Amino acid sequence: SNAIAVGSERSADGKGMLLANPHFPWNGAMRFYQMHLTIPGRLDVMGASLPGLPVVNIGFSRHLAWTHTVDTSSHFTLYRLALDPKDPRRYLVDGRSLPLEEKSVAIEVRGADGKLSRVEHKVYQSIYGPLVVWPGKLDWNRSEAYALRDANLENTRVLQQWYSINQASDVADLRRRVEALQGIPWVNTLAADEQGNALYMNQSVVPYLKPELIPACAIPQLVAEGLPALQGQDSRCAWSRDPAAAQAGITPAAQLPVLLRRDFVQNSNDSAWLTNPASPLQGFSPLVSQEKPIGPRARYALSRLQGKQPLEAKTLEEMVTANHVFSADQVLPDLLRLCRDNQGEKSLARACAALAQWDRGANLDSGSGFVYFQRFMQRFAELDGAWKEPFDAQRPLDTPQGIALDRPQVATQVRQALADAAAEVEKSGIPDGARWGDLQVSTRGQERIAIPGGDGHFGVYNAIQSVRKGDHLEVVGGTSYIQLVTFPEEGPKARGLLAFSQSSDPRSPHYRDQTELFSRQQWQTLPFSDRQIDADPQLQRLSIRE
Amino acid sequence: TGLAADIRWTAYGVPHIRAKDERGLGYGIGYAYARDNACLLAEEIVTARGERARYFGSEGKSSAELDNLPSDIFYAWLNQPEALQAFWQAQTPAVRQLLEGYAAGFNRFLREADGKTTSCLGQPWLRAIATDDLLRLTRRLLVEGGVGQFADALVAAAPPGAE
Ligand SMILES: *C(=O)CCCCCCCCCCCCC
Repeated sequence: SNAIAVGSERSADGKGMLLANPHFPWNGAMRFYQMHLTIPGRLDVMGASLPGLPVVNIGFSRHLAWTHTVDTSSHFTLYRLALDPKDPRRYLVDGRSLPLEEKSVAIEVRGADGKLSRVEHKVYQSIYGPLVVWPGKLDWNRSEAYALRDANLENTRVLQQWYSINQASDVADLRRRVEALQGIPWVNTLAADEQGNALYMNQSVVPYLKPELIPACAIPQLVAEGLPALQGQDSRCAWSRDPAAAQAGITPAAQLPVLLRRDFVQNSNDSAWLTNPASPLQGFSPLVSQEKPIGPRARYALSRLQGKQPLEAKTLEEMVTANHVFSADQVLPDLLRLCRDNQGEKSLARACAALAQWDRGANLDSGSGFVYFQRFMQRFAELDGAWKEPFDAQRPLDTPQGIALDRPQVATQVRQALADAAAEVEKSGIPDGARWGDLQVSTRGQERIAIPGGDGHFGVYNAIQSVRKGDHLEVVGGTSYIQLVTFPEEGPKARGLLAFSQSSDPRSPHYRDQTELFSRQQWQTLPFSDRQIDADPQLQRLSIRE
Repeated sequence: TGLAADIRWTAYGVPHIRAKDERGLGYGIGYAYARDNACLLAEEIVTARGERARYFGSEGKSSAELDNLPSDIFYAWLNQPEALQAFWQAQTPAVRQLLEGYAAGFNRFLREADGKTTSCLGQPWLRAIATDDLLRLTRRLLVEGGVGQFADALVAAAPPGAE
């Protein structure tokens, strides 16, 4: 997901502006749906939401626009249990043997014969929550087991939270409403309002441990792999209580990162840290936010956003529609150099030709260089010490960069990586002068629509995730609901698209209409005012009651 | 009853629901959403009710790509009656009304549907929905950043034998 909020100090009109570019599935229970909701006098909000929810999840109103991005905060903790030496169904807390609880569920199963049978399954539970088994990682043996405490299981406030956000007037009201209720499960919130404020909040339901407990309560080897794991044999490693938390065991709002600025805030699924590099967010719980190298989507956005030049609506739109493969910026120049150094090496010829002719984008017309580049990067990622300039904590926007071609072993490995990548691309059924758009598509009935964009791990802001299905890459997730909002005097001006269209049903007039538009990158007005709605020549109206 | 909505659709099937209260607003939302996505919701409700294996057998997967039976076990555990009931009793009147409207609006579309925009008309799993179903969907989304990511791990958690 991407989000950028621009404030009065940077926007071309001196007012708030918001780009919402969430990256979510194209199917299933998280498929975004557009709607505008109005109770005249007290609610008027438009955007998109998840299936089955009678609230707007990402949207805008008269003076406010907001959006969300999956955060890097922990929303659960694992608990390593010490098992009773006499009984692996018992576990020790403060050296006392407690029995596991057993909860059985019964499932009906349609057999081969079309008939139902009853399957009974036992779910083992500890005081923390249910046991979980990851074979070869989190086992249940005779000395240890792992249980999982999910912080959102007691979050009954989630729906009220979005209804409340839907009623928010401006950025300060939004902040109040989100900090008071703490109903947000697992996303950041970024927002801008008419008066030109830009807000980032890392305000979600996050397990709370007082700072002096963390080093002693952590399972050191598991936290190093990024798992929030705690010592479950010690009662003092229970989540801490703070009467200011909206829910017992969760982090108080005052302790979660917030940035209020008039220039910009951004997030691309990295931590709060470099939301705006001019004002780093630091000193938070490791369950909350850590200072880790940012992904290339964030690096890309910061390279466009830092500086003193005014930001237009078009600036932000084009950050998505450019389809620029930002990871190319770090490696392609040195990669092309290595290509020139090995001219007349038969194995590398086609790859280097394709790469040097490539527009560095994931556009429909982008050359096969993108395909060669992806497969190389997949191998590059597995190499040790191949960066010319490794990540530098003092230069976090500009590192890692370049290939260490001066180190002879690296040069050998990078070339072999390129040969291997070339081979894989050449083995596959890619035609001659076939383009990215010929390969990446979304199926609609018996037809196919070319989809621009590419994997966000390659720094394409317009992130698109695809899987191999037969002769094509089939899009499964990424850019989904797009909204870009500004605030001219008349009322909110909102622009965007729902990439995969309103309806998942092939029989619908709205199964592929916005998908056609997404293909051509033709964003549309999101009509909000009665006037905008009445100006629509396709306007239909139905009233219903029972 | 006391359910009323005014719905406008603009280009691309975007609904604009106007109502005088949460109940009517819910009613419009569920009706409009059902028009575009009745089958999706029905499928995901089946998943969230832990009824995949009942309708589809053990050889299929949910849209989250979990095997039907492990998925069912996880959702049957997650969405037990007491969890649903506690969750409901914690909802504000406004939210309760939103959900009641939605269920009622979805079911109204189901009553009237003739297949114009619904490909799963006739399937035994396309059924009238209840507020509990929306709570099931909500809770499934709630744990997407927690125990949801360990659904398989939970189903697999069994004590050691004689090894
Ligand atoms: C990018 O990270 C996409 C973020 C999309 C999140 C949608 C809004 C959050 C919805 C969660 C609601 C939980 C309902 C129980």
